[PDB]
Amino acid sequence: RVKNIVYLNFDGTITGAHGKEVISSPLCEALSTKATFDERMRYKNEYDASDNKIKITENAKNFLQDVNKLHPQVKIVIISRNHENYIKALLEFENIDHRNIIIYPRGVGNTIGPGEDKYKAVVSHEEKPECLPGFRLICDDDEVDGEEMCNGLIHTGRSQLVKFHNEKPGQFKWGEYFKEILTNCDIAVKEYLN
Ligand SMILES: [Mg+2]
Repeated sequence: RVKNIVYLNFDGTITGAHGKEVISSPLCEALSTKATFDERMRYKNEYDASDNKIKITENAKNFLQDVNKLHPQVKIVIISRNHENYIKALLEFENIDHRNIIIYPRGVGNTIGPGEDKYKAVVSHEEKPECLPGFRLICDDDEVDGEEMCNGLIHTGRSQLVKFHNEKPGQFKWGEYFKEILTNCDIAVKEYLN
């Protein structure tokens, strides 16, 4: 059973840079085909020397690590037009465990992936048999795409308790959102304490 889900855009939400200025960048293109930990980790040096705007933000890192400790009472879903291997590389560079994070990303080549249609990605996830009504958090730096994810919840009758946050990159209030999870998810907080 999964009752509480956190849906996060990646570029500009977990990182400091809008997707459009990152998707075509040499580093993102290079990492797109790096399908193993060993192949991705060769890029850590280039990542650490990059403009700070493209990195996972300090506060988003701390949020992800903190919410990871609430598994399995809370699950994290990343929905993104970016490449799966770029997302996994950056999580690995910041020493963020992604083994229980679900990633819906770009497709490969001419195949379309689930992260390319955010509305449909949310509907598909909610229709998985293990997913149940409960707490929903949605964060997106693109207000239109955020509303699309909200619309997915509405469409599935999963919009009973939704916190939706849309901020400019670098302005997300991650500590407050953690408090929102704790104040709205009783079994999460009981686990996180004792
Ligand atoms: Mg974005």
